[PDB]
Amino acid sequence: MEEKLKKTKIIFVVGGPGSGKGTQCEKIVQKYGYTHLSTGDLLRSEVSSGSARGKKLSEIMEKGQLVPLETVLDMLRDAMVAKVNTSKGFLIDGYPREVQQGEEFERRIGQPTLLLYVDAGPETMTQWLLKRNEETIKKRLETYYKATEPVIAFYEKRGIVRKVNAEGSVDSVFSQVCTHLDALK
Repeated sequence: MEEKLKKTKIIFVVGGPGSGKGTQCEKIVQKYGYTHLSTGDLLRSEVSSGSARGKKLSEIMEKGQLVPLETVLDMLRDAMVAKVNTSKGFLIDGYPREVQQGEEFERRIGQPTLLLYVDAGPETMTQWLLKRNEETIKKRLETYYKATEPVIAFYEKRGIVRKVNAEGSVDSVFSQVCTHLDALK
Protein backbone atom coordinates (compact mmCIF):
# COMPACT_ATOMS: atom_id res chain seq x y z
CA MET A 1 0.00 0.00 0.00
CA GLU A 2 1.08 3.66 -0.07
CA GLU A 3 1.88 2.44 3.47
CA LYS A 4 5.30 2.96 1.92
CA LEU A 5 4.85 6.42 3.46
CA LYS A 6 5.23 4.79 6.87
CA LYS A 7 8.61 3.33 5.87
CA THR A 8 10.34 6.26 4.17
CA LYS A 9 12.53 8.64 6.14
CA ILE A 10 10.65 11.79 7.21
CA ILE A 11 12.66 14.62 8.79
CA PHE A 12 10.86 17.59 10.33
CA VAL A 13 13.38 20.45 10.00
CA VAL A 14 12.86 23.26 12.48
CA GLY A 15 14.97 26.36 13.06
CA GLY A 16 14.50 29.94 14.17
CA PRO A 17 15.52 32.98 12.15
CA GLY A 18 19.05 32.94 10.79
CA SER A 19 19.29 29.16 11.24
CA GLY A 20 20.26 28.46 7.62
CA LYS A 21 18.23 25.24 7.68
CA GLY A 22 17.28 25.83 4.05
CA THR A 23 20.93 25.44 3.05
CA GLN A 24 21.23 22.36 5.25
CA CYS A 25 18.26 20.72 3.55
CA GLU A 26 19.84 21.11 0.14
CA LYS A 27 23.15 19.77 1.41
CA ILE A 28 21.20 16.76 2.72
CA VAL A 29 19.67 16.42 -0.77
CA GLN A 30 23.12 16.36 -2.40
CA LYS A 31 24.65 13.86 0.01
CA TYR A 32 21.75 11.57 0.99
CA GLY A 33 19.40 11.73 -2.00
CA TYR A 34 16.50 13.10 0.08
CA THR A 35 13.77 15.45 -1.20
CA HIS A 36 13.57 19.05 0.02
CA LEU A 37 9.97 20.17 0.64
CA SER A 38 8.40 23.26 2.12
CA THR A 39 4.79 24.39 2.31
CA GLY A 40 5.75 27.75 0.82
CA ASP A 41 7.22 26.11 -2.28
CA LEU A 42 4.17 23.86 -2.72
CA LEU A 43 1.78 26.83 -2.51
CA ARG A 44 3.73 28.81 -5.12
CA SER A 45 3.91 25.69 -7.28
CA GLU A 46 0.16 25.11 -6.95
CA VAL A 47 -0.86 28.68 -7.77
CA SER A 48 1.41 28.56 -10.84
CA SER A 49 -0.17 25.19 -11.70
CA GLY A 50 -3.39 26.99 -12.62
CA SER A 51 -5.26 24.05 -11.04
CA ALA A 52 -8.57 24.44 -9.21
CA ARG A 53 -6.64 24.03 -5.95
CA GLY A 54 -4.36 26.90 -7.01
CA LYS A 55 -7.21 29.19 -8.06
CA LYS A 56 -8.86 28.62 -4.68
CA LEU A 57 -5.59 29.32 -2.85
CA SER A 58 -5.07 32.63 -4.66
CA GLU A 59 -8.67 33.46 -3.76
CA ILE A 60 -7.96 32.69 -0.10
CA MET A 61 -4.87 34.84 -0.31
CA GLU A 62 -6.64 37.63 -2.16
CA LYS A 63 -9.12 37.05 0.71
CA GLY A 64 -6.34 37.68 3.22
CA GLN A 65 -7.70 34.57 4.96
CA LEU A 66 -5.88 31.47 6.22
CA VAL A 67 -5.06 28.46 4.07
CA PRO A 68 -6.56 25.34 5.71
CA LEU A 69 -4.05 22.82 7.03
CA GLU A 70 -5.96 20.09 5.20
CA THR A 71 -5.10 21.69 1.85
CA VAL A 72 -1.44 22.12 2.90
CA LEU A 73 -1.33 18.43 3.81
CA ASP A 74 -3.03 17.39 0.56
CA MET A 75 -0.13 19.08 -1.24
CA LEU A 76 2.57 17.63 1.03
CA ARG A 77 1.16 14.14 0.62
CA ASP A 78 0.77 14.45 -3.17
CA ALA A 79 4.42 15.56 -3.39
CA MET A 80 5.61 12.71 -1.20
CA VAL A 81 3.51 10.08 -2.96
CA ALA A 82 5.10 11.14 -6.27
CA LYS A 83 8.65 10.58 -4.95
CA VAL A 84 8.56 7.87 -2.26
CA ASN A 85 9.57 5.25 -4.86
CA THR A 86 12.45 7.41 -6.15
CA SER A 87 13.64 9.29 -3.05
CA LYS A 88 15.59 8.14 0.00
CA GLY A 89 13.70 10.44 2.36
CA PHE A 90 11.97 13.75 2.84
CA LEU A 91 12.85 17.05 4.51
CA ILE A 92 9.87 19.12 5.66
CA ASP A 93 11.60 22.50 5.82
CA GLY A 94 10.09 24.76 8.46
CA TYR A 95 7.45 22.27 9.63
CA PRO A 96 5.74 21.84 12.05
CA ARG A 97 5.21 25.21 13.67
CA GLU A 98 2.81 23.78 16.28
CA VAL A 99 2.25 20.38 17.87
CA GLN A 100 -1.06 19.83 16.09
CA GLN A 101 0.43 20.47 12.65
CA GLY A 102 2.88 17.70 13.47
CA GLU A 103 0.06 15.42 14.64
CA GLU A 104 -2.02 16.16 11.56
CA PHE A 105 0.97 15.39 9.33
CA GLU A 106 1.32 12.03 11.09
CA ARG A 107 -2.38 11.24 10.61
CA ARG A 108 -2.48 12.21 6.92
CA ILE A 109 0.92 10.92 5.82
CA GLY A 110 3.13 9.28 8.39
CA GLN A 111 5.01 9.75 11.59
CA PRO A 112 8.28 11.73 11.59
CA THR A 113 11.55 9.85 11.74
CA LEU A 114 13.51 12.73 13.27
CA LEU A 115 13.01 16.33 14.24
CA LEU A 116 16.19 18.23 13.31
CA TYR A 117 16.41 21.38 15.44
CA VAL A 118 18.85 23.81 13.80
CA ASP A 119 19.42 26.35 16.57
CA ALA A 120 21.55 29.37 15.76
CA GLY A 121 21.03 30.11 19.43
CA PRO A 122 19.54 33.25 20.91
CA GLU A 123 21.26 36.52 21.06
CA THR A 124 24.96 35.68 21.05
CA MET A 125 25.92 36.88 17.57
CA THR A 126 22.59 35.98 15.95
CA GLN A 127 21.21 39.39 16.95
CA TRP A 128 23.80 41.36 14.99
CA LEU A 129 23.35 39.29 11.83
CA LEU A 130 19.57 39.74 11.89
CA LYS A 131 20.02 43.40 11.04
CA ARG A 132 21.93 43.32 7.72
CA ASN A 133 15.89 49.00 16.02
CA GLU A 134 17.30 45.88 17.71
CA GLU A 135 14.35 45.24 20.04
CA THR A 136 12.31 44.33 17.00
CA ILE A 137 14.82 41.46 16.68
CA LYS A 138 14.65 40.36 20.33
CA LYS A 139 10.83 40.45 20.28
CA ARG A 140 10.98 38.34 17.09
CA LEU A 141 13.32 35.74 18.53
CA GLU A 142 11.47 35.15 21.80
CA THR A 143 8.14 34.75 20.04
CA TYR A 144 9.81 32.11 17.88
CA TYR A 145 11.17 30.32 20.94
CA LYS A 146 7.84 30.40 22.76
CA ALA A 147 6.02 28.89 19.77
CA THR A 148 8.67 26.25 19.08
CA GLU A 149 9.45 24.88 22.56
CA PRO A 150 6.18 22.86 22.91
CA VAL A 151 6.97 21.29 19.55
CA ILE A 152 10.46 20.39 20.76
CA ALA A 153 9.23 19.11 24.11
CA PHE A 154 6.51 17.04 22.43
CA TYR A 155 8.88 15.20 20.13
CA GLU A 156 11.60 14.95 22.79
CA LYS A 157 9.20 12.49 24.47
CA ARG A 158 9.52 10.18 21.46
CA GLY A 159 13.29 10.56 21.51
CA ILE A 160 13.42 11.67 17.86
CA VAL A 161 14.79 15.19 18.48
CA ARG A 162 18.34 15.84 17.23
CA LYS A 163 19.62 19.29 18.21
CA VAL A 164 22.24 20.97 16.03
CA ASN A 165 24.42 23.88 17.15
CA ALA A 166 24.30 26.50 14.38
CA GLU A 167 26.57 29.11 15.99
CA GLY A 168 29.45 28.20 13.68
CA SER A 169 29.93 27.72 9.96
CA VAL A 170 27.71 25.99 7.41
CA ASP A 171 30.27 23.16 7.41
CA SER A 172 30.23 22.69 11.19
CA VAL A 173 26.43 22.53 11.08
CA PHE A 174 26.31 19.98 8.28
CA SER A 175 28.88 17.97 10.24
CA GLN A 176 26.34 17.44 13.02
CA VAL A 177 23.52 16.84 10.54
CA CYS A 178 25.45 13.98 8.96
CA THR A 179 26.17 12.44 12.37
CA HIS A 180 22.41 12.34 13.05
CA LEU A 181 21.37 11.09 9.60
CA ASP A 182 24.12 8.45 9.50
CA ALA A 183 22.52 6.83 12.57
CA LEU A 184 19.25 6.04 10.71
CA LYS A 185 18.72 2.43 9.55
